[PDB]
Amino acid sequence: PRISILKYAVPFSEQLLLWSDEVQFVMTSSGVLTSKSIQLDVGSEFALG
Amino acid sequence: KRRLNIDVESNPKFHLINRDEHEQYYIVFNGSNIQVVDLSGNQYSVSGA
Repeated sequence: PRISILKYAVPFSEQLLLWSDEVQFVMTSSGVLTSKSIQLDVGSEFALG
Repeated sequence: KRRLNIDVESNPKFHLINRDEHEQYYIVFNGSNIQVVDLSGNQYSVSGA
């Protein structure tokens, strides 16, 4: 709802993180990575430039 | 900044929309119409039913 555009991708602690200007997402999977078993979730609500 | 000329009779509803550094405005629901005001005074028009 806050409206965001992805700008940076950072690997960290055996995970991959996508950072917008208002929210931060976490990408994971539920087994072998396919087009049907990929998930994206919200992790934090900080701010950055 | 400026003096508006919108019409508000009863308790209205205001809402803020933020897209980027060039898309920011308010939306007004007076109860029988829709009006849009920028953040510097300018007013735009709405067409429809």
